[PDB]
Amino acid sequence: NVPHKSSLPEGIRPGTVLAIRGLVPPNASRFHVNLLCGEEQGSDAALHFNPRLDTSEVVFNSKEQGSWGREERGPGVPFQRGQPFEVLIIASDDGFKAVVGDAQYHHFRHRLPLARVRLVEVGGDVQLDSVRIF
Amino acid sequence: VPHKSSLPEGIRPGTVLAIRGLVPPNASRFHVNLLCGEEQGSDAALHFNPRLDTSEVVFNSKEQGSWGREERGPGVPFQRGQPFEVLIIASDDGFKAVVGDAQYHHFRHRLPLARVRLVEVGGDVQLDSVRIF
Ligand SMILES: OC[C@H]1O[C@@H](O[C@H]2[C@H](O)[C@@H](O)[C@@H](O)O[C@@H]2CO)[C@H](O)[C@@H](O)[C@H]1O
Ligand SMILES: OC[C@H]1O[C@@H](O[C@H]2[C@H](O)[C@@H](O)[C@@H](O)O[C@@H]2CO)[C@H](O)[C@@H](O)[C@H]1O
Repeated sequence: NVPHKSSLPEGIRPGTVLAIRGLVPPNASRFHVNLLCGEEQGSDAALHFNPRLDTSEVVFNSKEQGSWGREERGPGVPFQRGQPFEVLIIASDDGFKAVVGDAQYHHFRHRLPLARVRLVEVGGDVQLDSVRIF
Repeated sequence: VPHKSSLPEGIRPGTVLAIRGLVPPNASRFHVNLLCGEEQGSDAALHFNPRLDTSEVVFNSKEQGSWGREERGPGVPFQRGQPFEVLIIASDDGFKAVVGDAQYHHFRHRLPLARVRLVEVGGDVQLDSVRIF
């Protein structure tokens, strides 16, 4: 499927909202939403949001100097193979609120400063209808 | 039916008000208010007022019983008889209105955010959901 990759050249702020609408393919294994601090794929990640249909988990993490931080997991998997979805990733001063299906799903406290974010990447086993930054 | 719900801990940058519903075929106007309290005539940090009758969307505040100076969004992204989805997003700088998953208008803060303690949705509107994230 077609990944999304777009620049946020001045960072993000409390009140930035990433709105993603799409479809999980019926044979999906995993997909990801990354907020990265650079234009490279090994650059630091303020947020790695990784729904894993194969292992029935949604993992949250950060990455700094090529090392992953402590994983967090959301409660259950609010995605389903074959089904459309709406995700909001909402930046506050304290962290990211992941909203799925118009219900608060998980709160991930920041590890990296919002001002360092430079790139949003959405890829893997996912079909995207829209990716918007508000 | 109107929505009125309390925000016990207030709202902060990163608060999102998500409203989904339908503009009735005979609608005149509806409103979304971010209010400082449960009473009649409370200060309003934000009054978001789509006006089907006059083809405008008015934004304003209210302090000491007096409406402030109105701002107007670009066009009216609502239609009688049609469903809509609105996000009202609080930032450090103001409130961002998103309609139909498109950025619509930005209203810079006038009142301190920490005084907002109530959300009200009323007027000519049928609500499917009101959620605060
Ligand atoms: O932490 C995010 C990264 O996890 C990597 O996989 C982990 C896995 O979650 C864990 O349970 C254990 O098996 O170790 C693995 C490697 O640390 C993913 O490979 C990576 O893409 C991120 O999702
Ligand atoms: O500004 C929000 C309030 O406006 C009131 O309407 C005003 C009108 O927009 C203004 O031009 C004024 O001079 O006359 C009207 C009031 O008599 C609405 O009545 C009120 O509901 C708010 O929307």
